[PDB]
Amino acid sequence: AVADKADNAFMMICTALVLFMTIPGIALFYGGLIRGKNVLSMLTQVTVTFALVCILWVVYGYSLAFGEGNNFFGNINWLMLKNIELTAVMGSIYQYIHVAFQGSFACITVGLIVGALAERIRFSAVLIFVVVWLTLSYIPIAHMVWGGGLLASHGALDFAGGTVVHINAAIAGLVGAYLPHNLPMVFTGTAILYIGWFGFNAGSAGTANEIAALAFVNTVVATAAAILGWIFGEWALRGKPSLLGACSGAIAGLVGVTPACGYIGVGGALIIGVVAGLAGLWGVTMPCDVFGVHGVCGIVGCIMTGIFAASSLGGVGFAEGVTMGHQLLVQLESIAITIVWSGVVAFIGYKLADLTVGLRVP
Amino acid sequence: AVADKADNAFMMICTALVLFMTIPGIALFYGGLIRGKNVLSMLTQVTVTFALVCILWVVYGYSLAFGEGNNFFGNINWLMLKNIELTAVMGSIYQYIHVAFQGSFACITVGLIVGALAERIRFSAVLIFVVVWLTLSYIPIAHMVWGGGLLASHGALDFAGGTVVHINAAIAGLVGAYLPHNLPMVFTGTAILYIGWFGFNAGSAGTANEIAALAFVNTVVATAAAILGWIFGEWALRGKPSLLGACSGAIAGLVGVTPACGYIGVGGALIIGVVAGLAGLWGVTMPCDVFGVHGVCGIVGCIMTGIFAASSLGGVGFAEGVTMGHQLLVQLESIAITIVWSGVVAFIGYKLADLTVGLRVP
Amino acid sequence: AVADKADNAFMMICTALVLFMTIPGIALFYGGLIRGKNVLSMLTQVTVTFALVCILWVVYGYSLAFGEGNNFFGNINWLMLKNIELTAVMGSIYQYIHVAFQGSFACITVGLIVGALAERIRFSAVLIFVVVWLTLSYIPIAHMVWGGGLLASHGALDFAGGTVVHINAAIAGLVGAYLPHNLPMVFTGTAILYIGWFGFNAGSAGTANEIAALAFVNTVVATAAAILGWIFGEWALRGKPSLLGACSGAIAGLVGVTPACGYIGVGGALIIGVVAGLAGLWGVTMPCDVFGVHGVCGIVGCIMTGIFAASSLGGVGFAEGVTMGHQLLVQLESIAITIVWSGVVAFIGYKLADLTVGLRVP
Repeated sequence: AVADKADNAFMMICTALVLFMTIPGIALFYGGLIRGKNVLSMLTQVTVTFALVCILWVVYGYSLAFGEGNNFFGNINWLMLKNIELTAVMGSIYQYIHVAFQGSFACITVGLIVGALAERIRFSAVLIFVVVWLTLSYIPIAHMVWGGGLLASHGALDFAGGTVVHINAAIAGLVGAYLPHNLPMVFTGTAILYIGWFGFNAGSAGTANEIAALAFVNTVVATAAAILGWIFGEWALRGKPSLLGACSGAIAGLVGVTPACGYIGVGGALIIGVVAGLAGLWGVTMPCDVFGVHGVCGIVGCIMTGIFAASSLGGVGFAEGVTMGHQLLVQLESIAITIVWSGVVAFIGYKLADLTVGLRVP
Repeated sequence: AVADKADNAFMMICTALVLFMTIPGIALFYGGLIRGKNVLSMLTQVTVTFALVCILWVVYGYSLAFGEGNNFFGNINWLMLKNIELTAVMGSIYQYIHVAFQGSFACITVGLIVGALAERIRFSAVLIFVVVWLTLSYIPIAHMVWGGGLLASHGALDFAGGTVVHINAAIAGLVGAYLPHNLPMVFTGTAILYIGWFGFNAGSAGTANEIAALAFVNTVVATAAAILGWIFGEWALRGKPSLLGACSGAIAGLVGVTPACGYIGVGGALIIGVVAGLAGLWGVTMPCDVFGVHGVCGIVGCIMTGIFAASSLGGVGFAEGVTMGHQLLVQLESIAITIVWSGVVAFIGYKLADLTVGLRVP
Repeated sequence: AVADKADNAFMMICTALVLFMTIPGIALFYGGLIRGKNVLSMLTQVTVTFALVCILWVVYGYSLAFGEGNNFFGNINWLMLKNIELTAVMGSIYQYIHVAFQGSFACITVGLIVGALAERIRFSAVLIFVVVWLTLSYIPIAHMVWGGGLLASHGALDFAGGTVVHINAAIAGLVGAYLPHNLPMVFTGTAILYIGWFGFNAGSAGTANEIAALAFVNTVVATAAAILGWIFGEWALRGKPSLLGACSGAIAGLVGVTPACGYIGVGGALIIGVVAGLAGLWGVTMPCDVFGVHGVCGIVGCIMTGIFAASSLGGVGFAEGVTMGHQLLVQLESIAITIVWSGVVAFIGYKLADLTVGLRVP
């Protein structure tokens, strides 16, 4: 295998766009939602934990997520990237670029959790939790889905991380919760998240090809359909649209199309978008509401991927010998496994912090 | 024709940059200019109409703008992108990428109009207007200039949309008008518009070649020359420069070089920049002032393209058998047609809304 | 030599990212630090001087920096880019793209100086200074390091501008000084600087290859290590971390890895990051503090490059026949020359302005 320079270029720029989603996208999103007296401390926590994830990833994270091992974890052969030649190729790009791209996914996943709970948790406690949950939840689930583990081996479909990123993070946020002063700032964060999400979704193709093109167009369409679905529902129930409603609808569509984007047709993208925007509004009606959107819209997206990948409905098609019924059962099992795995690990992380330093802010 | 992956990569990233111009560039620009009590509602209108344009484009917009038809419109053969194979090539890129790029141009054009008039117009009325004006003005003019229609057939020169985007939108804004509390926010929006404009101007080449390179350098030079021309004029007339003056000068140069950027030399870019910055200041002296800059600077740019494309002046050269006099007459005719076409359609759109829901805010 | 379109694409996008560092990155960074009554005037000065640098670069700047001449300056053969054919290739890209990329480096260097001193200096005086210092300091030092001049001829290692950008600007700021109201704004500027810095560091490879990949990964790692080093030091000395501390640590790592990024291993990047973050904190303890970070962290970075380029330590290796001792001596000499050259020229610029218009604000 030799590296293609067009693919090297595309994938480095997509990596920069995903890093932009955390620094400053998710920080500004939460910054406009929470109480003003809490903004400075939350911004500090997001920045410090981002740095921590970047370091853990290179020391051992990449090796245990993407090295060859078993169904649940990889190996320790790639510690500090040892034994990876600079000219080594993964797919059609230099392996060093694959390291950076996958690291940026771990960063945004952790940013989602830390932003929402920074108000309520002690600084030393959040650091302990991130170390436990990244090592024992993010890494294994990434291995299972994208690193040749249990879920991949059974043919699960998840293009850009409905399970790995969204459901994984949403469950961890909810467990923590159990244990808007500046709307122009919220809008600015939403917009930066949207633009960076093209790197997130299209970059998951690993090459500047027709599947990257499909994922790009589907991202535009599903986001737009979800803005419109949320806003219509808000007009019907509340009498009029709102700015926070429009931004929430955008996020709902982006989350919903995440697992599906490289597998479905544009018609499918429009239908997934509308359903996701409405499911999101239902979800928040029943800033920890962000875990309601990422969780509900993630499950909806993962199920609907097992429908709209069908050739009959404009998709790329299921694998050889796989019926729609079979794919649907596999999607359901992958969602169930992600929920229980993340839920158990988070509980352990929060409890270990509480025994060592105490959880609640002094 | 086979797709080139370097061109696929370049054009997907340029599309993301043009979407960044609307979400959040133009929204933050207007957000700092208008009254504070009106900011939230304007941001909501920009976001909802952006979603509407994205959907209309994929349902029928692309087909009637870029399909083969007559001098004024295309066809309905590409509804919801039916009959476009995923591997179909347009120029040197996948056709799906061309769909996304051209859609992003329709979005920024509509954002220019909606941002300025959101204070004054009822929500349901703006939705009606966008549907009428996009369908009957944006689409036909795009077909005429870039889709093999009337103006292209007569050899009109317009690299990135002096007519299609700027004059088209400026006239529609002026008809509506007939019928700064946060300057750091205005500066931030201006800066995001500038950075995204490299995707807008260089991406109009359709490939990562020497014409894309020329357009890039000309964008840097004309923007800088227009900042300096506006600021000098402000010092002469008002006694000193201002922040709003500097931002306005930047926009003036960007608008002026839009039709010319892929056809002229760097010397030509510097001259066009200076004249545009001064014409812009004259224009505002005689946030609906934004329609004064986009309109005056658009006309100036379109005329000056018919001069500075000449080989003698450092340009790429006129087509075979075309004198400078002939090109100039064709530029003038293209400007006249755009003004009357947009003016008539806008009047019809505003009037239909007024008869159905009433125009003015309740 | 023929141009590679993948490299053309990569280098145009990296240029847009470096322009983003000045407009609006450095402007927002300083905007949150200085007194509120001074913000508008500083933003105006940054914008006008940016335009001035763009014009001077194309008129004569590129020619005297990158044309063939002597050890200290180039020539006047490329005035207004005359005699450069549109299809001319430099390395593996069109020469017009090289012009734009190198111009963006001159812009950020000047932005660093103007942002910090805008409060204190008269407008007409800053314009005079920029003209003198760009022409007689930035241009010659760029020629010496990257244009085949004195320092390159002796084998100096400086991948992305520890001398040319950071030490050069830091000394000029300090000479001027001799002669935080909005922390969310400071965080936003820091984040935009970080994202743009991938274009700055990876783009310095000139191609989308394995050296660009190495520079990208090293940027992620050194920034993260420096955030952690600064924050630890702040906890030890001050009792707790702060938002301004975290942002300062990020900048320290970015500056430190600038000269080293394309030459060192990931282990080396982590060590350079930690040392830079701690040296930065020491430096500020002993907004002109920004010249303390860029100066101290620049020197540290330039020295440590002469160590960690060694094959033994995971680097790409020294040139044929060059020991670690020899490279270290050459690094020290390059730092000494940059300090004295910039220091002398700045003194002359500030003095000429003071004799013509007066330096201090009226």
